[PDB]
Amino acid sequence: MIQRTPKIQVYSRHPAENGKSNFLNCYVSGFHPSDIEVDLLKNGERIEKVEHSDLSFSKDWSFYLLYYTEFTPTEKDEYACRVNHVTLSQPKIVKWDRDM
Amino acid sequence: EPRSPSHSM
Amino acid sequence: GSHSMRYFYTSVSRPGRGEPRFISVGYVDDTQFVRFDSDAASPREEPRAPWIEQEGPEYWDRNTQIYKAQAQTDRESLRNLRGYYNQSEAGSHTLQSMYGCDVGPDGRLLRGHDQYAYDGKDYIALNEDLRSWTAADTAAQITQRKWEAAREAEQRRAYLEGECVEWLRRYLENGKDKLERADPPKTHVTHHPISDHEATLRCWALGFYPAEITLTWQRDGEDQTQDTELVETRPAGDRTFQKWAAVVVPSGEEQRYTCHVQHEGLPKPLTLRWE
Ligand SMILES: [Cl-]
Ligand code: NA
Repeated sequence: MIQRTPKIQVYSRHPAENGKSNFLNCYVSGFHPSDIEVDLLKNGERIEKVEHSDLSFSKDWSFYLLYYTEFTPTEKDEYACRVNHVTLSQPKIVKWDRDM
Repeated sequence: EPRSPSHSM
Repeated sequence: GSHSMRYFYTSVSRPGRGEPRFISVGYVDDTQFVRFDSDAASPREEPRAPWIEQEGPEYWDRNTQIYKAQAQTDRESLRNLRGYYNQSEAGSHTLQSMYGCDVGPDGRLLRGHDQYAYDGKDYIALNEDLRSWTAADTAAQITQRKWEAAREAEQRRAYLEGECVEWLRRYLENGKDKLERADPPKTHVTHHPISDHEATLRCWALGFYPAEITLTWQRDGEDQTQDTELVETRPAGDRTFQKWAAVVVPSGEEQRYTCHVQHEGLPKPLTLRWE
């Protein structure tokens, strides 16, 4: 059975501006099978209201999902995306960097 | 619009 | 322009926990416009783009019944496949389906697609001739002989040449500028010192549609292929895409670098620099 490890990018919908409402995104892609757990974290804590795009896939059959939440970035607030998948021996955490 | 259901595999 | 319509189904078995979960999504080019999920409270086809909302109740009702039936068919296929591969009846497996049409500017069919993967591997696919199959293995040859006898290719061809072409034409008429006119990227260059001797130039493309784009850095007009960090194109979440390309340069030499952007939405290829 094919297993493919997810790629992860974490980023904002619009360039971040402290105090201005935005969307925080965690794009997971290139994975198989489709079962996956993705959490957005604020200062290490799970963010409760998170939505995701409908399961779709690329021409190589690998899946992709966008997980997202409305947020207002600040100087101090730290954000990350935590992903669990059968291919990962532990949860993969990718921090948000407003310059990437 | 989607295609009508296939026969099973 | 040229356009395409695609439907993507994913069925995942969960023996002991009930019938497989079936999800479908439909796309015109890079825009998703419908979804169905068998685990929803009251499963029905739902709109995912504004321009499809205008389709009448018959449309939604017909499509919903088709997905419900296909889910049951996929459940049968998953049972058949685990049998063909002599697999445990306890485990979870995935059946994915992808089909649709590519049309040229005149709206005529250029190429039809109808193909399937089992646990992430190509299983069977309708050939470009729309009348014959390619099977990946002797399991898939069982499917092939079954489908040959049932004249499945004929049924596929009829859809791909007919309803697929005609409905894509309709969506393009109703989506108008959203589907027909490319949205160029908003571009800018940022600069991030690493040390007294090195800095990163990052070239950004934001809010573009469709997803296809090229970003390159040049030094004195020569591509810096081996030294560019390039992220995979990613959805902004509002139907547009993002991408960036970065290069690390000696401090004081930033002026030799330009970023080059090619996108269908741009009048002409853009040259950017740090400014
Ligand atoms: Cl990232
Ligand atoms: Na894991």
